[PDB]
Amino acid sequence: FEDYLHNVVFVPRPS
Amino acid sequence: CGSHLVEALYLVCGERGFFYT
Amino acid sequence: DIVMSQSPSSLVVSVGEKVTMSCKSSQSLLYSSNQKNFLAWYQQKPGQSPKLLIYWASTRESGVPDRFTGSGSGTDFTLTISSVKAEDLAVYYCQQYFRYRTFGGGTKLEIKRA
Amino acid sequence: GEVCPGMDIRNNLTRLHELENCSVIEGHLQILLMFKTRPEDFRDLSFPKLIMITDYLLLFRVYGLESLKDLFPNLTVIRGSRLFFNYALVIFEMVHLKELGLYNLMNITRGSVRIEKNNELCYLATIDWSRILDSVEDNHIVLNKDDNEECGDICNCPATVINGQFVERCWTHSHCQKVCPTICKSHGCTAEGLCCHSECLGNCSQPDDPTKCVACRNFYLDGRCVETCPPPYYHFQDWRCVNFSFCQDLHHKQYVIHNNKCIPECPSGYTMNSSNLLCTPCLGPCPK
Amino acid sequence: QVQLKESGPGLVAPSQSLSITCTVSGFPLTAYGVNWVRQPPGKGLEWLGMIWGDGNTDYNSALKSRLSISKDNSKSQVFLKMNSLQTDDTARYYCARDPYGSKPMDYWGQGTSVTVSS
Amino acid sequence: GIVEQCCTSICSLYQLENYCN
Ligand SMILES: *[C@@H]1O[C@H](CO)[C@@H](O[C@@H]2O[C@H](CO)[C@@H](O[C@@H]3O[C@H](CO)[C@@H](O)[C@H](O[C@H]4O[C@H](CO)[C@@H](O)[C@H](O)[C@@H]4O)[C@@H]3O)[C@H](O)[C@H]2NC(C)=O)[C@H](O)[C@H]1NC(C)=O
Ligand SMILES: *[C@@H]1O[C@H](CO[C@@H]2O[C@@H](C)[C@@H](O)[C@@H](O)[C@@H]2O)[C@@H](O[C@@H]2O[C@H](CO)[C@@H](O[C@@H]3O[C@H](CO)[C@@H](O)[C@H](O)[C@@H]3O)[C@H](O)[C@H]2NC(C)=O)[C@H](O)[C@H]1NC(C)=O
Ligand SMILES: *[C@@H]1O[C@H](CO)[C@@H](O)[C@H](O)[C@H]1NC(C)=O
Ligand SMILES: *[C@@H]1O[C@H](CO)[C@@H](O)[C@H](O)[C@H]1NC(C)=O
Ligand SMILES: *[C@@H]1O[C@H](CO)[C@@H](O)[C@H](O)[C@H]1NC(C)=O
Repeated sequence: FEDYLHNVVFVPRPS
Repeated sequence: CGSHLVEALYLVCGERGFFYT
Repeated sequence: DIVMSQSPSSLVVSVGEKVTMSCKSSQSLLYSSNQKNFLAWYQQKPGQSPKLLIYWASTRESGVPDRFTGSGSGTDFTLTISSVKAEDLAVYYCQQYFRYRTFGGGTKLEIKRA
Repeated sequence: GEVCPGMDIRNNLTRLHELENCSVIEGHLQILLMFKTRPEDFRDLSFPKLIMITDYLLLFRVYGLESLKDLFPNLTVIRGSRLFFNYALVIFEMVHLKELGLYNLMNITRGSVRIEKNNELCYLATIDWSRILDSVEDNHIVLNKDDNEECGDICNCPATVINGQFVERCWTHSHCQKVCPTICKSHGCTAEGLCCHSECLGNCSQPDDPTKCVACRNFYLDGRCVETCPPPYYHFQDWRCVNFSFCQDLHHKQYVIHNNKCIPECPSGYTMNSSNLLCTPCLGPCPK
Repeated sequence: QVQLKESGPGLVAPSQSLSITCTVSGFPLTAYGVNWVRQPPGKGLEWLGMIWGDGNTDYNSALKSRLSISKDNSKSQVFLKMNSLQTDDTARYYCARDPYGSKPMDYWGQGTSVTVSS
Repeated sequence: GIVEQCCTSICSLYQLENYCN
């Protein structure tokens, strides 16, 4: 689930 | 890359901090 | 404004018999969000203040004999007394609490004996 | 106290003080990615006002934090209205955490618990989660210090049966897990074992009073715990009653009315009638 | 220890107003509603109006909004006022609690008898 | 996603910057 976590949790650049 | 990615990201941001909205 | 109407206006029964009285509302009292009917039944022994017996059309208030049973949904409702006791003598009212609160005309219960 | 919105605290502790005057977090609480924090930064830090989170609690990579007993001493319910991948409670890569210590946590309505990869984490085998979650089947509690067998857990406490043996129930060396008689269900009880009112959830300041609940089983309105929101009020965030005007104010910068609920968006088969925020069904296919 | 009691004037001259104070105890007026119901001698119940916890009110339109319901939370008192009574307003007036989102009118006052005459 | 950018893939030290500030 770390897999899922990493995406929601790590917000990319505004652009 | 798993847990290391969290660590790899810290290497990178550091003082500047992470991002959120 | 919701209008309530009850029948009979009155009736007589002897001790031990089952009794049913009805209530009608000009609008549906069945709440979407929970599938509950916003109707209540009150019992008023003469000279006394009224008492809540049933709410949500079927939920019995604590301390209310199992003899009292509320039925019906939407616009048509009934109150049942499953073996009348001497002290069940009283006027029964239905109230809607869906929009504002309104009481029906009530039904008078008399007891038969020689 | 206040209803605060969902929060997302990262990097620095500065923003954490935004929770200081708060009873309910209407949304989630995520505290994460604090790499330079140390135990001294948490020695003097407490949010005793927090009683409930409507969505989920997530703690990930918060360095120097050893226990949550001082941080969230009064957190009683996590409702789980929205979840973090089926979980209402997530403790992940919390290096330094030695115990949970959420000694007031009585109920997790909805989701499950994921406590994974916490080097140092003990006081897990001492918790009876069956008192807190309906489903422990979906819990995922692995790769903690607790797995090795050599957590010197030390607890008077209401030992219960989990496998085929009775095991003590405590959160820390100084806090037992509260257990209420089975007849109290999830309503909670007083210290003397007297059930809280049926509209309460987890705990109350006085028994048999729906205005004395620590949290509500169903909905909250005008100081009281109620079974449903009566008209003219709407069910909001699956925990409180609000009036049309409130739902409208939200919408006008995007909330709609549907089945006596004030909700984020119209469900499938419906579109929003503009003049009264009301979801109406579609004459033919829905707009796209 | 839920209690409600009406303090009425007993007599009202035709065209005068009716003022009744309902004093409650055992609960807070901030968390419950209070309704008024009347019963003409030997007749049924008529719901008059109610005041919600927040002070918002609902009135029976049949009263031609001659009716006012106000309250004082700190003094646990609810005030009914009705303009220009006539003989047909002769009835026993009750204040009754209602726990709105949970129950219907649970707990009735004994009622106060009102006679409209000279 | 970062998972998709550096696990089911490989991250250029810039790609990996992005998520900071
Ligand atoms: C913790 O406290 C709760 C009381 O708040 C306690 O009881 C459980 O309450 C929940 C919420 O009411 C119950 O779950 C529901 O059960 C019905 C019955 O089939 C379902 O239809 C419900 O589904 C709807 O609602 C969901 C949540 O909003 C939606 O996600 C879903 O899409 C549906 O619309 C819902 O699952 C639950 O049944 C009770 N449980 C019991 C045993 O009564 C709970 O027991 C307490 N925990 C512990 C361990 O004591
Ligand atoms: C619809 O609801 C709004 C919002 O009210 C708030 O949320 C509700 C869900 C309830 O929990 C309310 O208790 C809560 O206030 C109502 O607005 C509020 O109205 C009350 C008066 O009825 C205002 O209270 C006053 O507050 C000031 C201090 O700010 C005091 O001086 C007064 O003595 C009194 O206590 C409250 O401020 C006001 N809030 C806002 C943000 O407007 C609103 O009345 C209601 N709308 C309708 C049309 O009924
Ligand atoms: C962290 O907090 C300091 C104040 O103590 C502030 O100046 C700084 O901008 C914060 N860091 C970030 C990246 O927001
Ligand atoms: C909390 O309330 C006090 C009231 O005096 C206020 O000074 C403080 O700024 C508030 N904190 C937040 C985060 O709003
Ligand atoms: C329950 O709530 C009461 C009243 O707020 C409080 O004294 C007590 O510490 C709470 N928790 C337990 C475990 O009783």
